[PDB]
Amino acid sequence: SMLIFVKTLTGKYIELEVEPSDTIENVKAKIQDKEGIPPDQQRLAFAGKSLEDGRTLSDYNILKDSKRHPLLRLR
Amino acid sequence: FVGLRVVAKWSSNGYFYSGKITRDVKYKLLFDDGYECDVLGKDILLCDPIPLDTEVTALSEDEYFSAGVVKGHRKESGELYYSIEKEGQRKWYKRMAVILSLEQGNRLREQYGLG
Repeated sequence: SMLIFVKTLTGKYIELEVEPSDTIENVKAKIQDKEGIPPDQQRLAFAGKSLEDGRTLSDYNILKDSKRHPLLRLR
Repeated sequence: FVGLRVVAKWSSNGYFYSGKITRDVKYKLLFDDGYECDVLGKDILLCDPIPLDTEVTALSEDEYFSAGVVKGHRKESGELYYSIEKEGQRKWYKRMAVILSLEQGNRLREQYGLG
């Protein structure tokens, strides 16, 4: 597992555990599960880069070591 | 405790986030992240600012949270900045970029925990 954070457009922080093999779709589903935001309406970005459907987190070089927890932002 | 600044978690194994007590009911908390929420006093640390040498988690400019140690405080325009050291390097962080892990908050409960 690895910890990531997600900031909503409400400004609220969410915490998720993910695997580097998780796809963007899986993440949006977790956001839906925790916040009730439809996948279809979530535009996830990391450091201003849009995260596209059917890639993994590892495809974007988001996930480093366990000590560093990336903040994804909804836009 | 109303009007007081606080760091508090809202989930059993979550992080502690900075906010304000808006009402005693559990306590009604407005988090600096804008989320409003009634949280147990058990989960509220009444420290403000987070004291020197506390181990915290802070959002770096590269959009990673990671652990560091509070080394200083600065209050400008009413806003609080923390100087936080990470592997020997110090940077300044806005209050809302500094949170506590469950373990990091647990270490403050005895001294600062509400109750």
